[PDB]
Amino acid sequence: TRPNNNTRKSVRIGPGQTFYATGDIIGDIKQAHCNISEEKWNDTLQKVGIE
Amino acid sequence: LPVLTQPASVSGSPGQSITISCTGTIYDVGKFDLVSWYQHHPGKAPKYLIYEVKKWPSGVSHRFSGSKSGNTASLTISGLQVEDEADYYCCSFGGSAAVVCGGGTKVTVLG
Amino acid sequence: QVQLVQSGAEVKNPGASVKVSCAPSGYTFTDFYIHWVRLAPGQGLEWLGWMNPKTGRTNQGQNFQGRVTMTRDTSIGTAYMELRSLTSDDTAVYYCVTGAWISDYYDSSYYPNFDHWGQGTLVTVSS
Ligand SMILES: *[C@@H]1O[C@H](CO)[C@@H](O[C@@H]2O[C@H](CO)[C@@H](O[C@@H]3O[C@H](CO[C@H]4O[C@H](CO[C@H]5O[C@H](CO)[C@@H](O)[C@H](O)[C@@H]5O[C@H]5O[C@H](CO)[C@@H](O)[C@H](O)[C@@H]5O)[C@@H](O)[C@H](O)[C@@H]4O)[C@@H](O)[C@H](O[C@H]4O[C@H](CO)[C@@H](O)[C@H](O)[C@@H]4O[C@H]4O[C@H](CO)[C@@H](O)[C@H](O)[C@@H]4O[C@H]4O[C@H](CO)[C@@H](O)[C@H](O)[C@@H]4O)[C@@H]3O)[C@H](O)[C@H]2NC(C)=O)[C@H](O)[C@H]1NC(C)=O
Ligand SMILES: *[C@@H]1O[C@H](CO)[C@@H](O[C@@H]2O[C@H](CO)[C@@H](O[C@@H]3O[C@H](CO[C@H]4O[C@H](CO)[C@@H](O)[C@H](O)[C@@H]4O)[C@@H](O)[C@H](O[C@H]4O[C@H](CO)[C@@H](O)[C@H](O)[C@@H]4O)[C@@H]3O)[C@H](O)[C@H]2NC(C)=O)[C@H](O)[C@H]1NC(C)=O
Ligand SMILES: *[C@@H]1O[C@H](CO)[C@@H](O[C@@H]2O[C@H](CO)[C@@H](O[C@@H]3O[C@H](CO)[C@@H](O)[C@H](O)[C@@H]3O)[C@H](O)[C@H]2NC(C)=O)[C@H](O)[C@H]1NC(C)=O
Repeated sequence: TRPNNNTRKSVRIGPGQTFYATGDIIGDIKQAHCNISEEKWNDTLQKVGIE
Repeated sequence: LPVLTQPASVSGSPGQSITISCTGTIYDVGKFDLVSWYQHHPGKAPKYLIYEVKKWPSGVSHRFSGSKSGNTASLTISGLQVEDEADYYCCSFGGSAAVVCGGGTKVTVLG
Repeated sequence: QVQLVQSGAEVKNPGASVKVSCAPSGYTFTDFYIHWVRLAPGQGLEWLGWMNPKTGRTNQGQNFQGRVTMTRDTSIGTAYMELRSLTSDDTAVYYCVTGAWISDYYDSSYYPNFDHWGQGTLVTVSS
C-alpha cells in the first residue's frame, strides 16, 4: 500500500493537452511499504534450501 | 462544520431505555467505523466509554452499546439511574483530515 | 494512571492570542497524537486541531485555519496551542486530548480514540 491518500491537481500545458501532478496531501505523511509474513517466506526459504 | 443532529434530551424514569443518535452526511461515516462517545458532569473533566462505534475501553457497564446505519449512529441504553445524567456527545470522522462533533444532549432522567 | 496536565485557566482581552499548554508524561511524548477541542458554554463542542508530536505536520478544523496555529518544542518537550480573534461568545473550556498511537506505515491521526483528557483550560475575556 501507499498510506498517503494523495490528490490530483490540474494543469494545462500548451494548446489543448494536459498533464497531472499530485496536489496537497491529506492527513499525516506516512511511509509506503509492502508486507510479507516472515513464517511463509521462511518455510519457502528452507524448502528451497533442501532442494 | 456539520453539527450532528443530536436529540437534545431523551429520558424518563430510572430503568428506562433510550437511544442517543446523531446523524450526518453520506461522506462522513460511510467509509469508516471511527466513532466515540464522551461525558460531561457539572464541569469536571470528561469521560470516555465507547469507541469504534461498539467497542468498550474498560471500566464501562455494558448497558451502553453502539449501533450504526448509513449516515447515523447511536448510543443504546437500558437500565438508567440518576447518576447516569450527563452531557453526552458524539465525535466521529469528518473528512479531510479531522473529526467533527454533534450538538450534545442531556439525559434528563426524572426523580 | 497516565500523567497529563495543561496550563491553568487563562485571561485575555477579546481579539488577543492564547498559548494554552499540554505537558503529559507516563508515556514517551512521541507515542500518541495530541488533540484539542472547544467545549462551548451550553452548546455542542467544536474541534480545533491535532499535533503530530514527532514531526512538523499539523492539521486544524476546516473553519479554524488562520485563526488557530499550534507548535511544539523538543528541548523542553511541550506543545503550545494558539488562537487569535477571541470573542466573549466563544469563551469556553479548552481541553488537551490524547490521540491514537503513532504508526509509520498507516495513518491514525484522525482516530478519535481519546483515552486521556486534560483538566480543562478555561479562558474568559472582557474589555
Ligand atoms: C505491515 O506490518 C507492520 C508490522 O510489521 C504493521 O504495523 C503494525 O500494525 C498493528 C495493527 O494496526 C499495530 O498494532 C497496534 O499497536 C498499538 C500499540 O502497540 C503496542 O503498544 C502498547 C504499549 O503501550 C505503551 O504505552 C504504555 C502506557 O500506556 C507504556 O507503559 C508502555 O511501556 C508502552 O510504551 C511506549 O513507549 C515505549 C518506549 O520504549 C515503546 O517501547 C513502546 O513500544 C510504546 O511505544 C501495547 O500495550 C500494545 O499491546 C501494543 O502491543 C495498539 O494500541 C493498537 O490497538 C489499539 O488500536 C486498534 C486499532 O489499531 C484498536 O482497534 C484497538 O481497540 C486498540 O485500542 C486501544 O488503544 C486506544 C488508543 O489508541 C484506546 O482508546 C482503546 O481504549 C484501547 O486501549 C485499551 O488499552 C488501554 C490500556 O493501554 C485501556 O485503558 C483501554 O480502556 C483499552 O482497554 C494496535 O494493536 C502495530 O503497532 C503496528 N506496528 C508498527 C511498528 O507500527 C502494518 O500495519 C502492516 N501494514 C501492511 C499494509 O501490511
Ligand atoms: C482522502 O482524500 C480524499 C481527497 O483526496 C478525501 O475525499 C474527500 O473528502 C472530503 C471531506 O474532507 C469530501 O468533502 C465533501 O465534498 C462534497 C463535494 O460536493 C460536490 O460533489 C458532490 C458529489 O459529486 C455534489 O453532490 C455536490 O453538490 C458538489 O458538487 C461536498 O458536497 C461535501 O460538503 C457537504 O458535506 C459536508 C460534510 O460532509 C458539510 O460540512 C458541508 O457543509 C456540505 O454540506 C463535503 O465537503 C470530498 O467529497 C471527498 N472527495 C472524494 C473525491 O472522495 C478523503 O476524505 C480522504 N480520506 C481520509 C481518510 O483522509
Ligand atoms: C509549494 O510552493 C508554492 C509556492 O511556490 C505554494 O503555493 C503558494 O501557496 C500560498 C499559500 O496558500 C499562496 O498564497 C496565499 O494566497 C491566498 C489567497 O487567498 C492568501 O490569502 C494567502 O495569505 C497566501 O498569500 C500562493 O498563491 C501559492 N503560490 C502560487 C504561485 O499560487 C504551495 O502551497 C506549496 N505546496 C504546498 C503543498 O504547500
